[PDB]
Amino acid sequence: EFGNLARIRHVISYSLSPFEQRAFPSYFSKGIPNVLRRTRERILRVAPPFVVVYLIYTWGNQEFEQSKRKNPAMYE
Amino acid sequence: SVPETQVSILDNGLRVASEQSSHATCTVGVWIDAGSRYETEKNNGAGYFLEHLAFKGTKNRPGNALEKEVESIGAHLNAYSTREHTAYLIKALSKDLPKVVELLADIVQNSSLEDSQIEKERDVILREMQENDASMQNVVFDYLHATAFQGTPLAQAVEGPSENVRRLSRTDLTDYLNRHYKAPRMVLAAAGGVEHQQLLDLAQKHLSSVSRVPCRFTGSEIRHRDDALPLAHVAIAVEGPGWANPDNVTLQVANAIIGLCQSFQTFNISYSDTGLLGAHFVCDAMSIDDMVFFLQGQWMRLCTSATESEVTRGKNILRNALVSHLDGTTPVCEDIGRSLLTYGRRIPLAEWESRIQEVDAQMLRDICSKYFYDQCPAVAGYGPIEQLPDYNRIRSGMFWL
Repeated sequence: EFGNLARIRHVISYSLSPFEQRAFPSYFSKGIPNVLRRTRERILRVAPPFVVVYLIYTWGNQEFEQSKRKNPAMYE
Repeated sequence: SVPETQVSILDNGLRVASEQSSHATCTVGVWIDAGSRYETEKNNGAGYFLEHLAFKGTKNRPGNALEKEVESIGAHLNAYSTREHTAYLIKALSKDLPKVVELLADIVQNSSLEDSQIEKERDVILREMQENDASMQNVVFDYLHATAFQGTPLAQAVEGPSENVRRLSRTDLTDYLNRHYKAPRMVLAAAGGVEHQQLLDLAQKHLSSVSRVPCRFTGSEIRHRDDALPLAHVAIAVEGPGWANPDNVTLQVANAIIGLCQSFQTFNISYSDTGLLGAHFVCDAMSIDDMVFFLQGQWMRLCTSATESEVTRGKNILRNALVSHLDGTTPVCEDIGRSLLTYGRRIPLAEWESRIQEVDAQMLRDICSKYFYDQCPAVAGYGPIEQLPDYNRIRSGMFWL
């Protein structure tokens, strides 16, 4: 429990009371930049698998349709 | 039947106050309305370093010959500095009353700051600070002042940061000396076997040369976690009323009610229309949270439910403690100097007794609800303070559902 969790030394920690600080300081001021900062650092790891899922899904659909398409030579 | 404190004023504005008594030894002091609150972060240790330099010789009495004089009559020489006041006081015999006053005159004006001494006192001050960190409760109360008065001149310590200490020069000191040592901001206080007319004549003879010319409580917390220390010191405070607000007396009675941690002390530190009212406790890590819970309950209790008898206890307790008359000369005068600097007058003990006896339980819980209930505290912890609760738990403990 608390008190026996870990041993740190000389780490001072300042803080403020909730009612003494604005609720969403610079929210959209820096929030947007940060969210955008974040998306950059992760978009190349996340997005291209889902991009090729979209290509495979479309491909499958279209291929399936063509498959269902009647052979011109069929029954002729 | 306590003798009244008689106050006179010179042209300079130096109020010469004295309270005669039978005791044949006296405590003559000079108080000055100058502390770390009047410093502007470029001279943050000027009062402390001048307090070190003030006994190392003057122009008329060069060097240790000065202190040879205060050895010659067997007198004792003391000085202290707070965030708002500076005091230079001498305990001596009655018959040595003139020369002592003359000595005090040199200490406030005509003082000499030797460059040689400046380096020696810098090493003294630097080293002491380098070892001052040892005193935890001083570290915790400095942390409490810093986090409670963030961005104001009341956050900065009396000693100042080592930085300034190293970076200080005679001229700077000279400034602080020539700026914050004005005659209207000075009280010559005497207690014990002194005559007021003789002391007034001595103040007219010497010391007649002294030249004549808000704060915001940031409720927050500072925690210095260092797990190698054996014990933890935690101080929790709220904003105090100030010197001139009479409900201080009622708050003192509340402190007398409180009086689980190895050491539990309540404080009501007052500055000019501000202050810190709270509790400091020093405890083992594995008890800290329980202490806090205990402490908050008491406070809340007083604000919520307080009986008549305990109030009487506090009234009486405060009474005896407030009793300072003939407690000691040093105390007596200290009270004269602080009373003339803060209230502008010496409040007699009969007025204190009247303000104590008008306090009942209803106005005590009203004033405690005004100052303790649903208030944002300042928290300062030092030591193994991991189990010390964070700000939401303390803030939620500042009220009851």
